[PDB]
Amino acid sequence: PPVSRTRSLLLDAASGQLRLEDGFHPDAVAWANLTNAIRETGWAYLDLSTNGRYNDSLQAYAAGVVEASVSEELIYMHWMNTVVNYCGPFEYEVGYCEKLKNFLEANLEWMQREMELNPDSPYWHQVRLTLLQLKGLEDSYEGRLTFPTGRFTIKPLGFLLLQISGDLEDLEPALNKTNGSGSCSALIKLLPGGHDLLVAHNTWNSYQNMLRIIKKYRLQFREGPQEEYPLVAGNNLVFSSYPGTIFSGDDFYILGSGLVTLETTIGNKNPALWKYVQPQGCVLEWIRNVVANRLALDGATWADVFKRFNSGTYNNQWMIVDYKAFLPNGPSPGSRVLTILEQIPGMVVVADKTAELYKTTYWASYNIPYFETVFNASGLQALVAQYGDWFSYTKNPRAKIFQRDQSLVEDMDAMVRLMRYNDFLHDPLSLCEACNPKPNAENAISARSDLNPANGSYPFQALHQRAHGGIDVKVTSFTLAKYMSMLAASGPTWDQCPPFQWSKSPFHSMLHMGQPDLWMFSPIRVPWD
Amino acid sequence: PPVSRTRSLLLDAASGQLRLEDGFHPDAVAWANLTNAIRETGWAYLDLSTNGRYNDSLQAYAAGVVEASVSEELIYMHWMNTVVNYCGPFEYEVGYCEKLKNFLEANLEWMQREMELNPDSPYWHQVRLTLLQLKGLEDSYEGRLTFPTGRFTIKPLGFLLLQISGDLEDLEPALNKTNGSGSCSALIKLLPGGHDLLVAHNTWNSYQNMLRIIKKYRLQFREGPQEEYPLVAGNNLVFSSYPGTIFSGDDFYILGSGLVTLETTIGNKNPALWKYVQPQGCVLEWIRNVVANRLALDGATWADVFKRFNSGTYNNQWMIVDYKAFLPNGPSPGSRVLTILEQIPGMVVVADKTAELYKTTYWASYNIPYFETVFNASGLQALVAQYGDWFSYTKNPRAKIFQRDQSLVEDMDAMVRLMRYNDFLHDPLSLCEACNPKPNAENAISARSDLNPANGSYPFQALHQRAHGGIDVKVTSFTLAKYMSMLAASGPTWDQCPPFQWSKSPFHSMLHMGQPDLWMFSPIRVPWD
Ligand SMILES: *[C@@H]1O[C@H](CO)[C@@H](O[C@@H]2O[C@H](CO)[C@@H](O[C@@H]3O[C@H](CO)[C@@H](O)[C@H](O)[C@@H]3O)[C@H](O)[C@H]2NC(C)=O)[C@H](O)[C@H]1NC(C)=O
Ligand SMILES: *[C@@H]1O[C@H](CO)[C@@H](O[C@@H]2O[C@H](CO)[C@@H](O[C@@H]3O[C@H](CO)[C@@H](O)[C@H](O)[C@@H]3O)[C@H](O)[C@H]2NC(C)=O)[C@H](O)[C@H]1NC(C)=O
Ligand SMILES: *[C@@H]1O[C@H](CO)[C@@H](O)[C@H](O)[C@H]1NC(C)=O
Ligand SMILES: *[C@@H]1O[C@H](CO)[C@@H](O)[C@H](O)[C@H]1NC(C)=O
Ligand SMILES: *[C@@H]1O[C@H](CO)[C@@H](O)[C@H](O)[C@H]1NC(C)=O
Ligand SMILES: *[C@@H]1O[C@H](CO)[C@@H](O)[C@H](O)[C@H]1NC(C)=O
Ligand SMILES: *[C@@H]1O[C@H](CO)[C@@H](O)[C@H](O)[C@H]1NC(C)=O
Ligand SMILES: *[C@@H]1O[C@H](CO)[C@@H](O)[C@H](O)[C@H]1NC(C)=O
Ligand code: NA
Ligand code: NA
Repeated sequence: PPVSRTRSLLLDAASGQLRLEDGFHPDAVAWANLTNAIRETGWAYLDLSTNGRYNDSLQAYAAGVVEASVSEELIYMHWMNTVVNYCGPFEYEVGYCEKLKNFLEANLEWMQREMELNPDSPYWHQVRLTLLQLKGLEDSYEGRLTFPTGRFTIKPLGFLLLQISGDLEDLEPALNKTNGSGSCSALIKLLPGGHDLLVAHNTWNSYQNMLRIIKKYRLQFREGPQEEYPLVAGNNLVFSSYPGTIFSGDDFYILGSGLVTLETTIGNKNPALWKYVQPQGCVLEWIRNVVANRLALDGATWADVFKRFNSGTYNNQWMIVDYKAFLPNGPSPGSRVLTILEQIPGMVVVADKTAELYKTTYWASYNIPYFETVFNASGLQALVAQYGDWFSYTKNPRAKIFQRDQSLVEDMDAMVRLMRYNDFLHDPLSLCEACNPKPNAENAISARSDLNPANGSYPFQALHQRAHGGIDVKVTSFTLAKYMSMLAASGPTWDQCPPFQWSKSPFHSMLHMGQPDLWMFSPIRVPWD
Repeated sequence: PPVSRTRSLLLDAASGQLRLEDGFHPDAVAWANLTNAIRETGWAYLDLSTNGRYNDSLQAYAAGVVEASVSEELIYMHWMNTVVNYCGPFEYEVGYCEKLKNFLEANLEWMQREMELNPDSPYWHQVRLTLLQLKGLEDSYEGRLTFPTGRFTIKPLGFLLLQISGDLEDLEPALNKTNGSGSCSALIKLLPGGHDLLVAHNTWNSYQNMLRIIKKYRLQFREGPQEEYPLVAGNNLVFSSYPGTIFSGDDFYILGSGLVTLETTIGNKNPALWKYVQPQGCVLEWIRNVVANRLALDGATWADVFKRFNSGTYNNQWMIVDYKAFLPNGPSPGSRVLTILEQIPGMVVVADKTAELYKTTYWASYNIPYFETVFNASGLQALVAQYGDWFSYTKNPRAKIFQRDQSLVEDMDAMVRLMRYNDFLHDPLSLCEACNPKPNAENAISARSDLNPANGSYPFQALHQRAHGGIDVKVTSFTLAKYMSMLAASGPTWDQCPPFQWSKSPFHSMLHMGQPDLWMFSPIRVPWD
């Protein structure tokens, strides 16, 4: 991309068509601004806004159009790095790809019918806006605008598999594809004397996904299809994202409603549960994620909306922090501050864990579900019995590191240092006994899988050498959320581990267009470089 | 790939299935051996052989299978560099891609019907073998073998657009796609006192296509479907090729029948001729190319076979040199040594130019058709009148360079030096008067378009700065053809121009997996590094 690029989408009355322009224009349906600083900071920055004098449907479709236009090259590169050959005209597993094509077409169609049968329903109005935005993104990148007034078709293997990237980790085993992760860590820390409440997230992902865009949507959507509806509470939102992906993905959101939402992927290892993964009655996580962010005021409200049409795909522990319920220096309000939701196929458990947050002064998060029920139901007891405390909730490497180091986070920088922490060679809690060598780079808060020897003896895939591990840290406070801001550090950890460099890594061969060769980037404050 | 890899395909009687093995196995249907030396020489080397105790159909299908298995990674990389996003799920020109999908499906189906209606015909037996080999290549790469006994389907946008790469330059304008080249130069030189006859070719192509494989097929096909048929004359053939592409492409072949075939793309700039480009009655050039190579004994025989079902796609001047007709040190046989064929939509002209070769002692080739008729019919007179002698047959930059330098080629090395020649800064014949600056890197025998300034004033696209130009030189003599050998130099010219390096070029951004960064490779003799 350029250093900075600005686009606007106007409803041209000379033709009744939508067309793109360059620069800010006040009466445009939507306008976007992408600042690329991936070379200097490891982040691109996108500020997107829609005009509230047009209907939500047009606003939404436009929001996709303007985003795609400012971020063309990044979308191309990210596509080329991540999901370019996924179910291509060659896929070895021709059985699976047919089943996935059928599942998604049947699913998208089911959503279309629900919209057609429920024109007055807020919830299905919210899904349509989300799907219209994806339509916009795609049509804009394809360079042929066409605003649908009624029913419309979304291409199964287009920009959808940029959104369902997380959902796919559960769809493959559900559809009998033959072929670990850990996938993220999070910390919610209450500071001494209740001075402030810090919430942070660290994405674990493949290093190929390391094209990053911090996105700020300032929208003007309403709760329902009629215009007598009030504007949605979650109209303003800042979040860590990727090119094309119209939602977080790694999952860190700061909403203008005083809500901070984030997750860690708990997954599911019980196959008798894939039967609850269906085309009809299921909405893929990423949409539910968005719809919930948009409508929520409370943590309880958020939970309610996300639960609807649970898909059993992209199975997470969802932390919903409500800063409206947080009083600086005050005591426990007893409720409303922290809500934990956990999802597995056919099961969703919700609880208000405010008392817990205040009693223990923190909430940690990793690949292991909290709720005793979910843990058993997802079939983790067999893995504890087979592989020991690595699958235990309170005894896994990461759980222990938090247990003895979490009290040290006293401010923002202290939080970053912990969330970036990885010293597997010298920390006794990173030792794997079933391994050879014993120390493992997975057994840290910010994983660094590439630094494991390619010829080691490991009990399971998650501990093998991989172009995978922690790839970012995002942190926010009370005051910083009040001002829609965060601290963000891009790339794998280099606090103690040698900084990641593609050239010098055993993965030099893997393609990574637009990615910096060396990753030595420091945290920065948004908004804007 | 590895340094060397060997695969075999056996008809396993324990199941009646085809399965792949590692290493040479004598009773296999087919076996292939790929030696990668792209880092040292710029060439990979493939020796492929089929068993003559099986039927041609199985032999052919197997020949595709074994090739794909030994060259998996190269096929992947070449695909990723060349035609990965061609008519993807995003193509801007959604009108064109639909028309191309329809054209190719209708074309492939037309061929299938012809086979079904002509089970005793040699010609359609030869097409089926070619198509079965493409089927093999694809199915093998997909990892699911399935030998078709009767009718079979070839996927339009699979490994077909690796083969139709040349055909596509004429299909796009024919199907009204909105969106130069020069595309190759060749020299056939008769040495003083008729001591020897040298024939050489230099490909002009995009630098992204610079993954190269010199291929040697040693096949056991018969002329017709019945087994009373004699073995085809062109069973053994060495040629310069690319990963996946089951024919030359750039087009240089040395056949075991004493025939050397090569071309330069003359194209067509008269749109009133695209009407002759049809799904039915047309066979795409690449197949015709193969079929002709396989059946030919004479140059006249070759010409006959290539002419059949002319498609008007991939329009070339075809030089057919028959070393059987060549007598060392002797005088002119009057006929049979050199045959020139030229193709444009709906028109093919053939002639025996032996007398010409002997009278002038050479035959040069460039982007301009020889035959006066073809020149007029393809609409080049308007371009001469509009842009001067750059489109003239005898007065274009390359025609003049041959005219004054061709006598100097006295041996193999002298031939390479000419075919690699490019000194655009200091050669008066590389000066473009309508240009700014005047000297142009296109106006050489081995083009070097990248060395033109990106901010120059050029009259037409062919002279703009491009990641395009001469990318190889292949040379052969009488004695070297007798022993199925050639000299081959990989990469853009560096005799006088600074050697090409992706890193230091204004095209560093373009992806080129498996390609050496710097290109300073010298000529080598095949067979084998
Ligand atoms: C939100 O606002 C947009 C734009 O104001 C509305 O889109 C417009 O919808 C009407 C149909 O309800 C279209 O006008 C009609 O077009 C048809 C087909 O050409 C024609 O038969 C009719 O005579 C009429 O002219 C109009 O083209 C369309 N505008 C665009 C840019 O697509 C939309 O209906 C509003 N609400 C919704 C549900 O999105
Ligand atoms: C060339 O040789 C190959 C291999 O020897 C021949 O392929 C074989 O063709 C026959 C059918 O003509 C197949 O046997 C039949 O299979 C069907 C369907 O399963 C079954 O109904 C019959 O009872 C019979 O068993 C055989 O499977 C097949 N072999 C392979 C490996 O595919 C081929 O026919 C010969 N000629 C041609 C035209 O290619
Ligand atoms: C993009 O737009 C924002 C919105 O005001 C502005 O602050 C910023 O300067 C723009 N980007 C650049 C660097 O041009
Ligand atoms: C997956 O395979 C199981 C057998 O192991 C089968 O019962 C199930 O139907 C398959 N799932 C689907 C619906 O693809
Ligand atoms: C989970 O399963 C174990 C047996 O494997 C059992 O001991 C434990 O009570 C279960 N947890 C609950 C209460 O569901
Ligand atoms: C591949 O096979 C050929 C055929 O004989 C042989 O000469 C060559 O040594 C093999 N390649 C290598 C280097 O293993
Ligand atoms: C291409 O466009 C011309 C008009 O310029 C039209 O006559 C012709 O039918 C088109 N070719 C095809 C068949 O797509
Ligand atoms: C080619 O066309 C030109 C007129 O543009 C004419 O002078 C010339 O004779 C033609 N060549 C032949 C013989 O077809
Ligand atoms: Na995650
Ligand atoms: Na050519």
